Amino acid sequence: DVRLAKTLGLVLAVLLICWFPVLALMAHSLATT
Repeated sequence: DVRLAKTLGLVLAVLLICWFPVLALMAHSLATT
């Protein structure tokens, strides 16, 4: 990270799959089921 190597790393690893707009899409664009 710029702080350490985990807080943003987690945010990055999480945002990469949780960011903000792709979730509403993910629930339909990715279409789990």
